[PDB]
Amino acid sequence: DKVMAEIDADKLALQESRHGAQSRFDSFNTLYDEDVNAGEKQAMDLYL
Amino acid sequence: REAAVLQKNYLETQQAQTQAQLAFLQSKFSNAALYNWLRGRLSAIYYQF
Repeated sequence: DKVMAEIDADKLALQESRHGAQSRFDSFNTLYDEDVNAGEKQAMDLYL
Repeated sequence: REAAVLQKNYLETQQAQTQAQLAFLQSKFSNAALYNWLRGRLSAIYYQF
């Protein structure tokens, strides 16, 4: 029974690893979706 | 950790069971002391016979 409970708690540890990998993926994905920012394109306009 | 505590309880159970087998072999009627007496007495009888 305690062996099976150890398997359960290890599953919870891997799920909380997956949550952090998902947060990184969503954050770098929304960073990659915008090429430049509004102010960054504004600065390009100003240099031009 | 709780699994290891259960393992230690299991080993202490095995220790008490080994001691129970030992106490049974010490306290049984057909123990080694009866056979010591029995072959010494029968050895004396056997030489005289």
